[PDB]
Amino acid sequence: RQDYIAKVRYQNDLPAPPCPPKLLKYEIEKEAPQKEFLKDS
Amino acid sequence: YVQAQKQFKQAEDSQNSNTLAKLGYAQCLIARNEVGDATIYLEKFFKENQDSKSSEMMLLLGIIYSQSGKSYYKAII
Repeated sequence: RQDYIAKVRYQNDLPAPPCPPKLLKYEIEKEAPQKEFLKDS
Repeated sequence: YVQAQKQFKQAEDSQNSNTLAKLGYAQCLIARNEVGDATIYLEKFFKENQDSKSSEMMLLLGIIYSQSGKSYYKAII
């Protein structure tokens, strides 16, 4: 079958990991400062 | 903490209108690391007193629910 030459290849390649910048937990995200803050007089 | 919590309970039994005594009772429950008991007590107080304008109680509920995580919508409210 001498016709137009064309290749079909579906692209489902997984991308590289993004490695985004990491958030910093607040002081109120730790249990001991929470205990200090809630027990305030 | 035990003595203060008992005194808060006696104050609550004497006069139920003392909101400060109940909030101090919840604070003493937090002091004795009784997170679940304090959460149940706070939910009971909120459901009995939905019209009360206890801002610090709602702030403490939001912090507790954020620590729990699953109740994030109640924390937002």
